[PDB]
Amino acid sequence: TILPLELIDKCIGSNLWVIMKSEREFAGTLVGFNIVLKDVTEYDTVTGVTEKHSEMLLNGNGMCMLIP
Amino acid sequence: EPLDLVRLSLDEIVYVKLRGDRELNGRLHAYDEHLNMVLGDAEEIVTIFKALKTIRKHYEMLFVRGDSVILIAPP
Amino acid sequence: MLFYSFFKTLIDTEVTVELKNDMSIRGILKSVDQFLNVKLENISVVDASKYPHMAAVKDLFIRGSVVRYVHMSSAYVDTILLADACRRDLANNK
Amino acid sequence: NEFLNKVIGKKVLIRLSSGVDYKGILSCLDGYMNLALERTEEYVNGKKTNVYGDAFIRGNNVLYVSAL
Amino acid sequence: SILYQDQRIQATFTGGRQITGILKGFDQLMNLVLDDVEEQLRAIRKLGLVVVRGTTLVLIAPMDGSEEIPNPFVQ
Amino acid sequence: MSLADFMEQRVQVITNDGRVVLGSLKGFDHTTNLILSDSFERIISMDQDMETIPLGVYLLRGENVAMVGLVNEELDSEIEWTKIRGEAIPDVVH
Amino acid sequence: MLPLTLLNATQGRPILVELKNGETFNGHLENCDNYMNLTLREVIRTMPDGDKFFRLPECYIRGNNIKYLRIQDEVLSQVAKQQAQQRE
RNA sequence: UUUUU
Repeated sequence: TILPLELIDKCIGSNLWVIMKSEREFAGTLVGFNIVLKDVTEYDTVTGVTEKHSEMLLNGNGMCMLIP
Repeated sequence: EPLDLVRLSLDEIVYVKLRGDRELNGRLHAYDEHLNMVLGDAEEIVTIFKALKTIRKHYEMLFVRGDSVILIAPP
Repeated sequence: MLFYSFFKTLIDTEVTVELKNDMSIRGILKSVDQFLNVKLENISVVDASKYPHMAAVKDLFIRGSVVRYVHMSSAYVDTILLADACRRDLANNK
Repeated sequence: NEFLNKVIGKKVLIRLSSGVDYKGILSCLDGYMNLALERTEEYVNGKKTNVYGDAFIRGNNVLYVSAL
Repeated sequence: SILYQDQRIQATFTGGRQITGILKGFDQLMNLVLDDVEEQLRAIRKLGLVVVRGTTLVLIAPMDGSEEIPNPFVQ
Repeated sequence: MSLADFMEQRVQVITNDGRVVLGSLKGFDHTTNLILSDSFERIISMDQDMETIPLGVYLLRGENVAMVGLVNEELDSEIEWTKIRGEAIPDVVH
Repeated sequence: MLPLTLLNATQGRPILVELKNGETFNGHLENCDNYMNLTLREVIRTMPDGDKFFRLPECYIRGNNIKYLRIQDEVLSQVAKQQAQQRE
């Protein structure tokens, strides 16, 4: 089997892609855990507007999926 | 500690921005940890959709449920 | 318990509850609970021609999570005692 | 959550899920991500619309706080 | 938990997103770890191995035996 | 709850998706889940006459309940709901 | 009658479930918990516009997404009788 | 995982 929290813990220090239930994404390198991400680019998947941020605390209530 | 900011506004006039393009200006007489509030001598501004119009109403006394509240600031 | 206690004091007085579906309902407050569920008696829906659905309802329960405002006349509200109760509430839970 | 010490007292971006952004010096943050800011500027569609001298933001609306 | 290991299931989330994938692990928060997951868009894209957050699931059903059918009910 | 006052009586539920369903209140709990028996929904419109859909026993999840009204049978008997027109009840938006 | 006693008493019998997204599920309720999470067996799922239909051998529905449930009248009758037997 | 969204 596989353990979810062990999986994200495998991702500390790695690039993580987080996709919310709304059609929004963030892709960056994971700092810690609501998550803190480093050098993340946020992707609006409908309007196509993308913006980058050096470091951010991203609220966990709206995240759907985590992808190493 | 964030709530200490609104603690300092007790019996003073506040601006409240609410979900649904609504705004209130009133005198904060009470609140709790959800930001349920009672505002006295309140004015409500509703913005209707560039906006098509705004509707202002006055309330002598008005309880506002905290889960619609977006932000609270000085006027 | 602060706003629940207050609402208990407005019982038997007239309030208007505006809901998150933009309906407003006027009536005599008869009950309120810890969740701020509220019971109004002899309601009349504010815009009754938009909404005749409640033409046969006199006693009405409104769920606390669907209230936007409850607004009421200042005549049955003491705002200093309310403010003092609040200061004492946030002192207690501190 | 060493992000906080690194960020408290400096300018931050709060993006609410609604899409409105607020930038200002961050006074305070709490477990539910309620914020206090010190001179908040509001941005809608990216345009400045209002400036508030201090702001409490209820954390349920915050999608993220990004560093400056 | 009212609930497939290594069998393929479909899952749908609040907000509408809907994915498929083979269940390779889970825990009691109903976190799922599913691989070769692909979400069907509102056409598909494939996300590789994703951990799904248990708080966002609405529906989990097995894929084997789920099928499109014509109207089975009375007119 | 205040809902104990409505037990075993005709009740009219307004739901968060704007629907109106009537029935005998057979039970409730602290999240406002409800059992209605012999229930039916009313679809009031502006363009077309009122529709009545039979629903039987109806368990409603409290998350979706906005209001529960007590139906006054005399007042409701006085109303000819067939020829009634009105606007759609809006959805609750949180 | 508590709503969860009725739901728990309808385990093993048909049930119709409608979710917030407007889909409905017709099936046998084999089980539920106090959150209102459900597992159903032999289900017909109908999409919101009544447009498209799927048959599911079994299914799990998280309770926080349910709008309402429809239950046979005899289940409610059986439970009322059982509660009226438990008093004496 | 239903009332502080």
